[PDB]
Amino acid sequence: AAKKIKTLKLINKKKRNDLRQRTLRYEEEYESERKKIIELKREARKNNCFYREAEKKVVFVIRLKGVNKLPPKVRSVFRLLRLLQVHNGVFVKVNKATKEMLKIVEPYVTYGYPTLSTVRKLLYKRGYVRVGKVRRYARKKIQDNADISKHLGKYNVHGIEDMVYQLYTCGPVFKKVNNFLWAFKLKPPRKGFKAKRHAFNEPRPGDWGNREAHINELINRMI
Amino acid sequence: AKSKNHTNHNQNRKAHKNGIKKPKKHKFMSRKGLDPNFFRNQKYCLKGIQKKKKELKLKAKQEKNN
Amino acid sequence: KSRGKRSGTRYKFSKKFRKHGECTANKYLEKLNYGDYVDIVCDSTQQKGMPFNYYHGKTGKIFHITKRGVGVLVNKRVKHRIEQKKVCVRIEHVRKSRCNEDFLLRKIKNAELIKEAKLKNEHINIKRKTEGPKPAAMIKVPPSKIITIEPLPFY
Amino acid sequence: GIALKNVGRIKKHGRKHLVSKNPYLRLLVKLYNFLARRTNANFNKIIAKRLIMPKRYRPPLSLSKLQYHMANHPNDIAVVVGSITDDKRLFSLKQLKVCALRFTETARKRIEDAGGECLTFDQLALKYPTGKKCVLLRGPTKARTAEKHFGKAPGKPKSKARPYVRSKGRKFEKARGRRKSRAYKK
Amino acid sequence: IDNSLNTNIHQYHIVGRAIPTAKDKNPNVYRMCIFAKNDTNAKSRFWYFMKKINKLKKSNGELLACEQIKERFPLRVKNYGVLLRYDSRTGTHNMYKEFRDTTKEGAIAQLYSEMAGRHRARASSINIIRISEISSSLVRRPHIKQLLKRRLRFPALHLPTLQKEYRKKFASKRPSTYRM
Amino acid sequence: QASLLAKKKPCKKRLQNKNSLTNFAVRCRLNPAYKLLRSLAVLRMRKSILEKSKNKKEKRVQKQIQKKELQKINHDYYKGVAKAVKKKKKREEKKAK
Amino acid sequence: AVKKVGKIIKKRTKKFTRFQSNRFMRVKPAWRKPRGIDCRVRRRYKGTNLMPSIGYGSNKKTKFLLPNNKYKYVVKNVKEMEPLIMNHTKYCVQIAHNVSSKKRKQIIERAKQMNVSVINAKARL
RNA sequence: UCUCAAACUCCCAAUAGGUAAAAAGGGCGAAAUAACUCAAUUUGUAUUUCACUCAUAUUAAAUAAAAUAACUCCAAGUGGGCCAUUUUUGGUAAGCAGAACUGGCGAUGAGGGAUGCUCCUAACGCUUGGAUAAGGUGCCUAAAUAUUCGCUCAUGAGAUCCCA
RNA sequence: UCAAUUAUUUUUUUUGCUGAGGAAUUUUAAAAUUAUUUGAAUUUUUCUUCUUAUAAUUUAAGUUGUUUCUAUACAGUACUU
Repeated sequence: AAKKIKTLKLINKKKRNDLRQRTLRYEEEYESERKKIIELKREARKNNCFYREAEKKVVFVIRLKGVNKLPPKVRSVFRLLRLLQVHNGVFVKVNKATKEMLKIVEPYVTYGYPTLSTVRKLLYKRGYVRVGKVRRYARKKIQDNADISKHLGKYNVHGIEDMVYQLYTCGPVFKKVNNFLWAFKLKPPRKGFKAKRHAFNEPRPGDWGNREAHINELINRMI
Repeated sequence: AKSKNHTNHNQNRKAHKNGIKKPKKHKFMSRKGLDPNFFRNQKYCLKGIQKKKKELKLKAKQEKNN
Repeated sequence: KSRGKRSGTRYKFSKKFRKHGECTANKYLEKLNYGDYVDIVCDSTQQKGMPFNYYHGKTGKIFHITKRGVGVLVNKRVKHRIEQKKVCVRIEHVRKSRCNEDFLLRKIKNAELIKEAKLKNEHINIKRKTEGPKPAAMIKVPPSKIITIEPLPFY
Repeated sequence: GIALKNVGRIKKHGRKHLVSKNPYLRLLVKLYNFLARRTNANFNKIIAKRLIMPKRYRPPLSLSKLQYHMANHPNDIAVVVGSITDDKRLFSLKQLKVCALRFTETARKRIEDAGGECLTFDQLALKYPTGKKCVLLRGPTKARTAEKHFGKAPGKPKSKARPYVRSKGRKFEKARGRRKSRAYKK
Repeated sequence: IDNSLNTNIHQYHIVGRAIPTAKDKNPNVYRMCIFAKNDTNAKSRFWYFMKKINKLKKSNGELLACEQIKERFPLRVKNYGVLLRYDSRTGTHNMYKEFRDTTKEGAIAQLYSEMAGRHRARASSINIIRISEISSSLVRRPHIKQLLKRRLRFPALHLPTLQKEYRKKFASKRPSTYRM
Repeated sequence: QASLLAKKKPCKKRLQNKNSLTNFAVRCRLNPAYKLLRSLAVLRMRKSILEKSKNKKEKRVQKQIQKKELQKINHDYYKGVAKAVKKKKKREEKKAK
Repeated sequence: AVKKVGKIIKKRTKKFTRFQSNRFMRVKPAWRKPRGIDCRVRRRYKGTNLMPSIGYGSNKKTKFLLPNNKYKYVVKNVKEMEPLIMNHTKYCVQIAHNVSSKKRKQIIERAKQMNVSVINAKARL
């Protein structure tokens, strides 16, 4: 037994050290990407040419609409998407297939691109995670690492910071990490919406569909 | 007395409730009506192979026994 | 009122413009093995072995072959349940399917690619790409070639 | 609100604890549940689950059938979650080691005479903790006569369900609707 | 800055092109300026124009560049002339109006307000075709000509208005419209 | 008894959750690197105005070339719009007569 | 509203009333669930005879506990008080309604010696 | 050359529908077995037995409170229905007659629509605090006699989906 | 003068409501913080970082404390209902 307690402490120390070095490497990566984008845009300005940034790869989708009176396909898509209760949020991996499914539920959902600060804040302050045995999960607020060091130990992406890193720019271990989080139960916005009645692009007050960048401002109000 | 004579309404809604059921997808199935000639030939083949296999197994067992 | 065998088949079973006249001779040669996938496409240059309306445009496994007949396992939606139905047709209407061939081609291509990769011990994502988002890029447009636009006045 | 299948309440099926009020059986389920909960062995859980089962599901087992099952490893102990019944078809028996719930009187006499061993479940647990070198068996289950009236309905094509009749002679349910001669066939 | 007098109409320069294919190696590149309540809205309006004028949709094309324009000298006056296409209840009309303002953005905000007031045009129903700053000698509408006079001055004659602090429910005597 | 697997221990009684952003201990416990990053941020922050105040002039001066180049890009953008207005005007003028 | 006292929260007071017992004499006052094709009460109309339901229930770690802070036990004989010496701090005796005054006195006296609270103490003297 | 067609058709969308996406399998080989096949004891078939070997450390495309699944039994009540959008046939039309898809209502409260079985919001254990929706913010009536630019005088103004 | 808006961050002025639980061996272990102690690092530091050892503590590991009052009462007009 005495060796086992000692050994456990060594494992605990190694994990914290390991996570720290990965964290630092991630932090270095983020700034490098951000700076490079600025430099590239300036380079494009300098010559005659345009740089274009990637399509954003992830999308945070917020549901907008009640349980009642929903078309049957739309209800099915919602179930797959994983937004049930009416203000639920989830990250979705942009592809072709996901985007089409998203298109079907479009008048019922706002969505957009996170930015790093938004992900970090949301994951700490409102992240819940699925703790229990297979398909009987039970909802636990994240709180500390030993929970996620269990499930994502195999995939080597344990550490809550590490979860932020995988999500923010789509890492290889995406499907598990997204699945593993419980759907975000969100609080309403401080200054309210404008109209669940219409699209954001309709020139009226209105909210549904793609909001690209501006989703973060909305998330910040309603966190 | 004049009373509405049809509608498919609500039937679909009932139907999806227990889901649209699938067949049970068995690997083998009865060959009863399927081609006389070919299947009788097969019955002979199975008997032949089985007889050879049985004779070999018996031979191993009796030989092992001594 | 009535609902007899060829009911409501007018345009469906009729041939397209310039496609009248007997089933081509070559078409009898096509190979059918057990468990091959097969479409059921009606004709009407042949009369024997013509299938009922529903099995038009459906596709299934071949489970039984006779002198000129082909048994086809077809799924039919009956209210709350799909059930399997054995449609006996004659060869003129049964057509060798292509949906299977996509998968089969993929298997062959994958096998070669995998064998080479594994030999080099170069780890590989053989599974289908399934088109991702567009990656970032840098694009030269000549500043003299660009055109600028406005919405048109009405007439 | 929210939308979930059965509003988020999971539905398990089958038994939940024994119905039987018999003290000995209550003692046995307590014991095996304890063995199940502590050990990780699948043997303990299955024995516990089968032990709870209702009267129709655990069948009586013939000695002859048991001998056929034990034949290729006759060193070891058969456990049978039912009652074992005797047979007059079976000529002789080669000293088996059997745990069963209940023994027919003649069978116990025969097994003992043959030099075999009759174990109760308490004894099986005590001697063997994880079912080590054991063989779980159970008898013909669907073969019960009642089940022959189940399945795709009697008189719906090909289906082999038994009808129900007052008596099985020629004037009872054997004319119109069961042959070519008198309306439709079976 | 005062939020109450704030507006959110900006100008965005958008550049886009068709996705390249075997048929089109180098496509015709399109740029436009579009007056919008945000950048996404700007994009959407640009896409609608792409569908209406050229042969393109969002799905088979790509954005080359998106950038905000903002006025160079926002505190000196300009006379902006605008030409619109709008739809009425009967049908469709072209029309030309002039606006005195401080930026293009201000001009469009007033114009939307005007079109709603005089013509019942909803934002959906307005299409901007060309807005440009016009010289004082070339002005065509009388109310703008009057402003452009040499020594503009006039008396104030608008009613008082004031903070919640003083807008109380009881007063010593009748206040005066007059002012000095 | 010998056969039985060792005793397992029951799930944990629910405390108040502790804030994952503003409780310093909790945050550090979650993220080990956070202490270093905060301290770095404080260390940068500490630095008084004199260095910044001299430097601002340098920042502006080295931006000048960029400023000219950018002025040209927007200048070109405007010219293109004016040209489009003239081209449409000729077209309309032709159409009218 | 909620009726807190110390460790004892009870959510609801005003004993639930059978609908219509206000305005017909025959209708008994103690509760009944309305059935009815359409009737207000089953249908949960605003401001009318709010139906009881289980979620109102007292907390499970304080379920039956008197403001005495001790569980009530009914006693009709001194022999029956033989257990409750070992729980004198947590159960309180009530002397049963039937019990005659001579016996009742004896029960009160035994309880006092045993150091257990007696709730209907002054009864029948 | 002017204009046309539920029961006309060179051509012809969207939506809806089907099949496809690998391990009880598939590969490429060998060897067996048969009264079948073929000219063919090896010409195939099909089965069977042996070999060799196919992705799997994200799972032979995604995504999934995807096994709360299958399946069996025994039995209930029900088999008068009705309304909205959209599609729609009869009828001058009808809060009329008849259909199609979906959602409701029925069996369903609560908040809003002044008022209302069906409209909008939203579906309900008991509570405390928070922040909103739908909708409002002169008073009745909780929020603005808010800000900002227009238009509007009516000797029967005008004022909120369904909806009067 | 030094904007405005994103970006990444770091605080602060008042303050509303809440306090389940009660750990005979996961109320620990670790985190954090303090006074020491050893070696590195680098933005070079009076909140510099890590990690070496020792003590303590709470930001950990769901509210505790002081003072009144009821009251020096015996049921009162307070308090329950």
